Formats: sequence, structure tokens, C-alpha cells
Amino acid sequence: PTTTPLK
Ligand SMILES: *[C@H]1O[C@H](CO)[C@H](O)[C@H](O)[C@H]1NC(C)=O
Repeated sequence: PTTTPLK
């Protein structure tokens, strides 16, 4: 898995 917030 990979984290990539977007908010
Ligand atoms: C995490 O980053 C990886 C790097 O390519 C992918 O883009 C993947 O889709 C990302 N996961 C999420 C949940 O955005």
C-alpha cells in the first residue's frame, strides 16, 4: 500500500 492524502 501507499499513502497519498488529498484534502
Ligand atoms: C500510493 O502511492 C502509490 C505510488 O504510485 C500509488 O499511486 C497508489 O495508488 C497510492 N495509493 C493510494 C491509496 O492513493
